[PDB]
Amino acid sequence: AETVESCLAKSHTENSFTNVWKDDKTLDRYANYEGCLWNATGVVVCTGDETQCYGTWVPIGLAIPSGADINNYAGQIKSAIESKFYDASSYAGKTCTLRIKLAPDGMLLDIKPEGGDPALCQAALAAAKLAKIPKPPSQAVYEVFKNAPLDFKPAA
Repeated sequence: AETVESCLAKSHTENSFTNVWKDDKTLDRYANYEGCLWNATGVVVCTGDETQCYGTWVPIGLAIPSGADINNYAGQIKSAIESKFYDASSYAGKTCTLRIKLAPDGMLLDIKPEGGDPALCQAALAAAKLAKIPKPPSQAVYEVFKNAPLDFKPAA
């Protein structure tokens, strides 16, 4: 078994988890993996149903009591948008949740804030509008992300 203190020492990981749940207050997204509790940070890209999310995952203590093509394209959307958020640490401590509109093209049709800090939400919109999102690898994967939820939760 892990201790709370061994968990907090694990390395951050870039990946997606399934069985994700949200805190509709903090707007935090969490997951249990290998006996630790993880929180999704940076830019976070979820499937339309918000069960599977790709983010920069950070451990915050002990756990609380297609397939590869989906995980891969979510990673590509995250990198395309987060690489344009040049001054993320200026919003450390803030969150914004947004929703996108994607074309089969990979073109960003639209993006809209849905909640969180107003100055971070405006910076997130500007970063997303600069992004060059690759084309989806398949119509099936496009349908999965064509209306995806996106969070920004920047680090210190």
